[PDB]
Amino acid sequence: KSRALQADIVAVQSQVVYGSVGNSIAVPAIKQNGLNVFAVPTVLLSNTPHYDTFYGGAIPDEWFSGYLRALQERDALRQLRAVTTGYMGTASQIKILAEWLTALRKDHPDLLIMVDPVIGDIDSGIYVKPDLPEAYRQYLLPLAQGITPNIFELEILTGKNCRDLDSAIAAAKSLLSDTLKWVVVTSEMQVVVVTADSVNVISHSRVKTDLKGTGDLFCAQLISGLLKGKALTDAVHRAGLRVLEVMRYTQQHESDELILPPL
Amino acid sequence: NDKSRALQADIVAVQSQVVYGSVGNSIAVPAIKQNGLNVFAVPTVLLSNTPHYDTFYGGAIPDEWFSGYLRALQERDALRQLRAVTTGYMGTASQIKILAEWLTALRKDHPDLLIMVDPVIGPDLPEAYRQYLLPLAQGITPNIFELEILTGKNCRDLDSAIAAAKSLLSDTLKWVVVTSASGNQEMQVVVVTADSVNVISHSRVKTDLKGTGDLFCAQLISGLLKGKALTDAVHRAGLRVLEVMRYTQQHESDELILPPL
Ligand SMILES: Cc1ncc(CO)c(C=O)c1O
Ligand SMILES: Cc1ncc(CO)c(C=O)c1O
Repeated sequence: KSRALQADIVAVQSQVVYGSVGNSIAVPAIKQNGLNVFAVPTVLLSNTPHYDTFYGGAIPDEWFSGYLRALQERDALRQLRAVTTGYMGTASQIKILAEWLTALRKDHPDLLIMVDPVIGDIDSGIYVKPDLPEAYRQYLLPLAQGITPNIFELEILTGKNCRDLDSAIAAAKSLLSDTLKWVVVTSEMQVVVVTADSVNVISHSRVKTDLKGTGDLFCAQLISGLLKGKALTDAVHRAGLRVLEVMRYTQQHESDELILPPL
Repeated sequence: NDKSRALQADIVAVQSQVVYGSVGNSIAVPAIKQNGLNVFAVPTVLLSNTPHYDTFYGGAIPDEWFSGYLRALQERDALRQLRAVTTGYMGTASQIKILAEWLTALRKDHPDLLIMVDPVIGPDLPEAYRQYLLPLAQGITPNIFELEILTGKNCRDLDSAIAAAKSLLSDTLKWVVVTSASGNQEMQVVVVTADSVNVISHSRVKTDLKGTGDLFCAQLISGLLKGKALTDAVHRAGLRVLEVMRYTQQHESDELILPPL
């Protein structure tokens, strides 16, 4: 009874008509690892707000709710192996998103969910809808099987520890459970992998640049190796090396926007 | 002029975009991309899938968004390499006015800009094109139903339809590619440039697969920015559409599926 398109992933996040970020850099990343995917956009702008202008807004909680729901009526989740979340637009979309996911596993009990808590940074955090960090903790976390937060996106989520690598691992540890299997804490110059029992600390050297999307690149390359048979740490180390690569090529290319080189 | 450290592209395709599916940019951008051509696609509507299904969600982009989007590309300075711009299924009519305006602007720094326009019609849509868009296109691809309403003329033969195309050429509008499916169905196409008339035909399969045109166009343009002579290009892109459909036929897909280049 299957003749409708099918896909591995159902990545839900930001989409730009200009710039490398959100599904506008992740989908191409995915496709390269030989994988099908569906991009359900949360917001739909012109460019990145951090630019100088930027137009467009967020997809309404009635359209965006239809999209996901559509992928189920169309029956294209026959080969679904994962769902990933990125830049959100409203804590209501996040609630919506959850309800959808929650119904999912009852058919895809082996579903992989991967959330990226897009909320803060060093300059200043919560540079997003203030309501998002609550929606994250109350709704979209009790499902994640492995999240990729950073030192500050982790402080907000746990209401816990700070700048001590240990304090961090602790806080991460306090997050694991039956559903959450792992956690990739960042601050990418130092990346700690905290498994349900074990700890790995990968570390490379990052260059200076205001390019946005690496997070989306990284995460993308991460679900790729994981949905391809790579071990956790092994997988991470690759999605991370890849992003350092990607960044060189655009610096070499002299372009304030990411550029997906070959495979 | 100093180098532009921003993203660039040859086309600025403008039409629909479906989360699930193969219509509009959702199939254009890929088709384009295959011929090794960069492109900025500007949405017009954002629907779950195409309306011709049991169910579909979404609507049409806010004028303001739809505008800022356009204005954007420029404030970002990512058009130095542009050469074309192609319309597609439009949500409103105001959009066209705006899309026009913008074009009007662009057309001042890019005198060699080829504007292709598909009269995706089948309420107010007629006029907006007549008044705002039509007067700008350097080429268009309406079918019989589309050429009839866009000229207000009727035409059930070569001469008739032809004269119509002729009755739309000018100092800006250069050619007029018309198409029809006679029925199963045939491809029946006619290339009505001002100084000549070509008519290419093909035998096509029987399907409910949409997007063939968006693709065809998507391809047509590509082959055109590659210095391929019109008529020649028109054929190829026609051929392309069939090839891809066969490919999809085999895989038995209810949506289109791009093979290799
Ligand atoms: C459009 C868009 N996409 C993705 C991100 C996060 O990388 C941001 C962060 O501000 C954004 O604005
Ligand atoms: C949304 C949408 N976009 C484009 C087309 C024509 O390719 C159709 C044809 O029905 C459509 O419904």
